[PDB]
Amino acid sequence: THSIIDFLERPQFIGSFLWNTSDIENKEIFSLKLPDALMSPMIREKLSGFTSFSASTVFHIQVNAHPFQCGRLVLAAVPVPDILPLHRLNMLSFDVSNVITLPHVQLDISKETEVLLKIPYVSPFVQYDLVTKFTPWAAFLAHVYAPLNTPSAASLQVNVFAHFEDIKLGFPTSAIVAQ
Amino acid sequence: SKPLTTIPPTIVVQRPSQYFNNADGVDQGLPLSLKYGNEVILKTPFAGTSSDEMALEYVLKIPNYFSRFKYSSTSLPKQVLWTSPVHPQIIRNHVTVVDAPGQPTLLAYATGFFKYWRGGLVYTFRFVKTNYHSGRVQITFHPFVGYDDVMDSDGKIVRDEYVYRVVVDLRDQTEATLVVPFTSLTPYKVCADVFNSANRPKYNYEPRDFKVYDNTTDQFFTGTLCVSALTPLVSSSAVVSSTIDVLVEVKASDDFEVAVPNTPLWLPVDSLTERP
Amino acid sequence: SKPLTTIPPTIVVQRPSQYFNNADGVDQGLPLSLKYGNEVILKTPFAGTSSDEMALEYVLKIPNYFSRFKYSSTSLPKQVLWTSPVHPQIIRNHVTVVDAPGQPTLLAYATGFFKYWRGGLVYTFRFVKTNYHSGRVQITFHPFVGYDDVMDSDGKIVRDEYVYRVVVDLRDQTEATLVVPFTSLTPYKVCADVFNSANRPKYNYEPRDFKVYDNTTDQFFTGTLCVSALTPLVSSSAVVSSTIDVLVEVKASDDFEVAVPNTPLWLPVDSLTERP
Amino acid sequence: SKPLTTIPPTIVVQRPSQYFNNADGVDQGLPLSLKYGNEVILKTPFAGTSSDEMALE
Amino acid sequence: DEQPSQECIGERILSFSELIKRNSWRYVSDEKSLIYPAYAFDNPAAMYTAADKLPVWTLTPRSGFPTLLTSIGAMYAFYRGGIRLKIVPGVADQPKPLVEVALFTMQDQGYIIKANDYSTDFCSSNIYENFVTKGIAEVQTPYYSRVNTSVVSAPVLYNAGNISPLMPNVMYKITSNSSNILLGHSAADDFRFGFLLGAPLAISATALRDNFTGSSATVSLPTFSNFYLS
Amino acid sequence: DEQPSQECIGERILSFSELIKRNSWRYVSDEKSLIYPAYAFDNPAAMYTAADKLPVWTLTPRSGFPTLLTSIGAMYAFYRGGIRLKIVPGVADQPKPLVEVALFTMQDQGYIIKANDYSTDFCSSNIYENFVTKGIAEVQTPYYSRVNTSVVSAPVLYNAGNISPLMPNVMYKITSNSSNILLGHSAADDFRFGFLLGAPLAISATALRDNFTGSSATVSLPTFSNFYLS
Repeated sequence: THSIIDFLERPQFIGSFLWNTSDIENKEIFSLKLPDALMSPMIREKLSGFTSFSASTVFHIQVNAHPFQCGRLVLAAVPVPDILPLHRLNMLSFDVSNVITLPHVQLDISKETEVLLKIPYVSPFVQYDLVTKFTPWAAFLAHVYAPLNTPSAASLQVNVFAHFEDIKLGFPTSAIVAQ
Repeated sequence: SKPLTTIPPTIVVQRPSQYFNNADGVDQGLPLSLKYGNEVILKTPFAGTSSDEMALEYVLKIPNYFSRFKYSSTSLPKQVLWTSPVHPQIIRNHVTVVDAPGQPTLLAYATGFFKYWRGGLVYTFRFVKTNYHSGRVQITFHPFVGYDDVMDSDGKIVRDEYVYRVVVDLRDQTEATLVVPFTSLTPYKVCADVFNSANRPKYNYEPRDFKVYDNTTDQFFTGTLCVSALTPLVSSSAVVSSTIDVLVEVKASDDFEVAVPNTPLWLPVDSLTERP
Repeated sequence: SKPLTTIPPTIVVQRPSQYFNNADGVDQGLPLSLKYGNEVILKTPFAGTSSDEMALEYVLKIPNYFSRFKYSSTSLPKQVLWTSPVHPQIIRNHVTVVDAPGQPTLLAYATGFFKYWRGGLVYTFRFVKTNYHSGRVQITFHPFVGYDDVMDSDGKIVRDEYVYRVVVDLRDQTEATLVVPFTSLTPYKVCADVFNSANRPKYNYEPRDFKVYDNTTDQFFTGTLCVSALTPLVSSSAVVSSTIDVLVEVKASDDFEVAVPNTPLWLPVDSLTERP
Repeated sequence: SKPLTTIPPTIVVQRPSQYFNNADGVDQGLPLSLKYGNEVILKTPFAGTSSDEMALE
Repeated sequence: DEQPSQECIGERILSFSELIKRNSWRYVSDEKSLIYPAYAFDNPAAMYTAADKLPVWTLTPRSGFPTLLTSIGAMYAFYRGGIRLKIVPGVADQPKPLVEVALFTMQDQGYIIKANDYSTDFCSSNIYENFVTKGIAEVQTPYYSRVNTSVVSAPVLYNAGNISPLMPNVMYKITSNSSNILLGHSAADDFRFGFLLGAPLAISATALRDNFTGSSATVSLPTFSNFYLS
Repeated sequence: DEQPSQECIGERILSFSELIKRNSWRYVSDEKSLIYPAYAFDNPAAMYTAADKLPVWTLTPRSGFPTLLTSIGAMYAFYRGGIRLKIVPGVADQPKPLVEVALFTMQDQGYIIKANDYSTDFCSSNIYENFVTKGIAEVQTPYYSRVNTSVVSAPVLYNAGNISPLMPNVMYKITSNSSNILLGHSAADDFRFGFLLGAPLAISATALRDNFTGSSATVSLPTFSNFYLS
């Protein structure tokens, strides 16, 4: 039998992202906001009729390098991006070391074809306000740790897959899912 | 003998007034009665009652009549008849003068002594009618939405599909009551205050309007409670009025709580008048 | 009755503020809440974690990426590839401007709140490479010696014979970690501070340089950690880059300790900019 | 409730510095260390000796 | 669930009984020697207007401004028990730092504020507190009533004097050496209110700063700030 | 081995929780009557330069200078619990030695420093301390938050006023009779920080005495010495 949760637990393809030889230390490959990045029509449909929701969030990153390409990524998490004191948000774009301090996981394309990270719901609000849309509760970001090192210049696709877990829904309502 | 003290020194604190702001603690006052102890017994019962009359539980559960409306032959399927934002700062109009703030209800007056509130509210509708009236009405609560947004441009209710619905047959039932849950992403909402309509340093303070729920209002109220009609109030105009009054009272639920007492929102007076 | 006190006199002490500078003791403040007691429960878990996040043990063991380097076809037997003085005040360059002090690493920032430190450090090297690279590298720690003095005039390592040596085959291993002991004739070393390059009362404060270990530097760091090559990084230039990056992270060991908290070495800000 | 104190009054003595001249007693100083308690252990032996070197004997 | 109250507030409050033990300010005086009517619980009379160049609100206190105590009391019909009294000085008069509060019971005297004239009221209950050493004066007042149940803001009458049964027939005589003095009160331990009636006649407080008639906001309240700075 | 710590230091410290109960100074004011935003945890904005005849560093505080508290807090995203507050006087005003700290909650008021204007905020939590007798004013502040988890240096907004959920919707009203006053704070007993992020944006402190551009070092900090001598 099927249920709402089953859908939010469904793992979606979120994006393919370019990473090429020229990209340098701490070069941001992406910066995706929770829940925004997952808010596909599929989800929106099923979340319709509910004031809000909270969940942990699973992130699979996929990178099909071939044997002669070596390189290294970070995937890290950061909370409540929208309202973090700027200096923080900056420190991240400034220096990869201020990402390495975070909740993160490293990926070495030569060894690993993939890696995951799970992120709990963390916020002053108990759920993501689906009508006010008040502050996405976190964001994943993938800065380059050690740049893609082929002999001659080339580029690589970083795929992202993701779903929710440990889901919790708010009281139901005639209010509409924030655009 | 007169021996040297061996009593070691303790560190001390100079305060002019302790627990001044506190319900706890030991007041360090001087008493005026001859007997330092002089206290008086807690006489029971008192003022005819043994129930605690100073208990919030007691007070906020006192019914506040706060609103009425009409249901009639006119009224049409899905026609909204009545709305209210769900929050404790329910107000009335002074008789003597016509200020913007208005006269608080008991509830409002009381809650007014605190900043934070939470809990559910007991709303009660009475349909002053005879048996020869017949019609249905649905009471519906829409969390996270203001009273403009519950009805489309025609004053018809929107997306009733998606919520707690409470059908009322008037052939049978003349009265109805319900509890609205607290529903918030915050543990506590704020006791709504009047807001400045003017621009500083001009001050014209007016009661807030919860036509819409968004992050200018959202932390003063949970949402909007609405009463939509289903059938016109069909009756024999031959012998009964084809329109009736519907009275609405509110009190607090059990789970109701307030906190952060401070400067109140309301201020009491012995008389109110126009200036010459 | 109103009898004469028999309560003997105690000696007292007048202090304006006790434990002001202290984590111990009973604060003698007045509370603002109505309830003198008002405290709030230690909610667990908090911010997703039940681990203590304010523990030094927790914080200093957070990995600080602080340095990289290159290993290549160029590189030669005994050629030093990389050095660092072993101490906690590891720093970076601000992006916005180019001051001398620089942006502290987390570690540095934290340790910065104390004068004294001691303990061992966990250094971690990652060799971003493929399998088709092959080569060896020796990591070596030289206590009581600065980073100029570990290499002769040719940048070849000196007297490696005499110390802990850590060979790394790259055919096999892509990563490597180790702990450097604290090693000092003092129980505690000092958290390195910037020093005045100019002469008083001219002040140009610059980060210290631990090129050499002698009794101007000796009590800020234990010695120098060095990574010498053994073989060139032989690879098929035909299909792979003949040079690779090597990343170095550091965190504190278990035995790590700091003390004597005071005016910090580092000072935090909401933004940094050039003057018009 | 906020009851009236029944704690009787004690007589007190104002001294600026007690035991100032004394090896006895409790010094009433403020400590500078973060830890009010901060004391250090009597390390033995000390300066090569366990004999008390500060003893008149 | 009492979780929120422990996770966020750190306290949890259940009866106004708790609240009215918090001392709030009532009234100010310029009199070194003052007769105050302790168990006066009235509040000011208010005046509103919309006309240009007029102060919007205006307040005529008969016996003082709303304390928590009175503000609450307005809801109820009756009271019993005793009260506390707190006093603050304009002037810490080094050589005459003292305050007398005394029990005042003159039968004919009227139950509203008035400056001390009597020089002949020997041998009364006198408490003394030292303004210099202990910043504030703190006091407790027995119910000392002729009856077991008194009335909220009993209509005093011209020669109800000080023997009306509907209150405790007792006042404060306050003799200081600060020109200006600030009075406040909370309820005592044994105090209780009775017979809830409804909301009292009231108006927004935050609104008292209205000045949309151009004529600026005049009406102020007895707070510390307002007192200490003159 | 915990020998060294006992042989040399005499203490041994394990969590910043310990440290942030030490009171550090935050900000100074000239206002007898001030509105301070307790749970402001921002730090100054900084400016560096190398050009001749210019002060090297310069600091613009929005709500104060770095306390231990904030300095630490910078590392974390969230906080909860209450705080302490210490206050020092320029002037021990013998005849008006008092200080009021009061709980300030006006809804519309903005969550940043401003001088007291309101004369109409009766019946609030008021603590009093005597500057003459007890040199310093000492205070404790309930978390009193609308939520269980608040945010480090939440971006306040023009009319975020004093009802932002991302903080405790509470400020201090401080009414003294010292012209100049020095504020400091440590964390309360129940206070805790959350979600470590990394190092915050920071610069050497010892470096703030740089003057190699000839133009002398201007930027000073709120310490006792700097305050008491003016």
